[PDB]
Amino acid sequence: ISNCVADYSVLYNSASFSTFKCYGVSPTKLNDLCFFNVYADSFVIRGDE
Amino acid sequence: FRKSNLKPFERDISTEIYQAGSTPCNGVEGFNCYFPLQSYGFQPTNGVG
Amino acid sequence: FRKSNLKPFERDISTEIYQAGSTPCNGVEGFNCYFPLQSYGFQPTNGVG
Amino acid sequence: QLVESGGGLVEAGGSLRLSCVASGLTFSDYTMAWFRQVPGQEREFVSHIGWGGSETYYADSVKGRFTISRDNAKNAMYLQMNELKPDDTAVYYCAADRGSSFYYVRESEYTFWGQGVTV
Amino acid sequence: QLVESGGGLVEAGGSLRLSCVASGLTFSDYTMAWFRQVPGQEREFVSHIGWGGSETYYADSVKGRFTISRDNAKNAMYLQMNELKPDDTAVYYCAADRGSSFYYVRESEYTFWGQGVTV
Repeated sequence: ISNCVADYSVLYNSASFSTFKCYGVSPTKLNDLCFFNVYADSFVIRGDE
Repeated sequence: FRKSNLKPFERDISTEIYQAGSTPCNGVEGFNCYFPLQSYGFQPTNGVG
Repeated sequence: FRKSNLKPFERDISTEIYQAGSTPCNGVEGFNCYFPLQSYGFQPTNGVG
Repeated sequence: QLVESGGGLVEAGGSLRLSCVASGLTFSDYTMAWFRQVPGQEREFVSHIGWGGSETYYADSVKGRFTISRDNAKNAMYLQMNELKPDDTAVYYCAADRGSSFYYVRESEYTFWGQGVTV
Repeated sequence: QLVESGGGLVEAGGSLRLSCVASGLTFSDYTMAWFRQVPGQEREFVSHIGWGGSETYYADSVKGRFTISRDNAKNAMYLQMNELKPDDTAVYYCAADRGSSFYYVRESEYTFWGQGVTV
């Protein structure tokens, strides 16, 4: 993901997520600091893993 | 799923619901609560291994 | 099945036949030779986990 | 895994200090929380602290009363009470996790859990 | 895992000594073997040694010629040749396992395998 406005509000109001965990950064202070690229890695696994 | 490694020559037939997280299950089999007795996918078309 | 642990942010789509023992397989998928791409048993009647 | 200290009978208005010590975690890249247990009812959330202590939240029924803090020099964090109402007498549970979650109120978002404080 | 030594060009009738050193095994509760590799053909079995060396077997085409031995003081065993026919020039592979098998001739019954000796 590159060359766009990185709004995270969609990930905030959406209460159907079973897990939203953040590492190294705050789950809410993401909009303040920004970088070159955003990578989205999407796949399907089982709940046990 | 099991809390501790089995002592040699010990059989455990208990089918209690496993608590993987921190919320006790009390036998509900839901989120973060699993049934340890997994079945086997045995079909003639499987590979040798 | 894989020889070595995956380096972070590395994808391995190779479907080579795994050699678990000491006899090289050369792509036969027989005894002590396995196909690493295991499928998932996804059915609606599964438990939550 | 998570050994905790503190707790006891209080004078219903004084102050108390609770601690939770990690014995097998680095404690420098982990985020903890405080949860409350009441018999006959579900598990309640009270307090939460992020890495270092620069981003902390508190419950709506406890905001403004209790203070949270952490210190890496001993692999432990300190929770201090200031009101101790005769309604908050309950069972105290110390949680921890590698990261911080948006659904930080959910109990399922804390893989690690400690022992219990005196009811 | 299994580092082995020995091998080279021979005078076609002299003697040679081969060794296989275990670097990450206790070697006191493990059983090894010797297998032979020829290009264009399958893997062949030659020699086998049990715990200590009190129960050793040899191939029907090699019986009476080569001697096997082991010693735990250095985590290695010694294979010594006495004939070295111009037909046995092949690739040497050192195997090992926790136990000894009735189907000790089968290559699949040796989970651990070493490096190769010069052809």
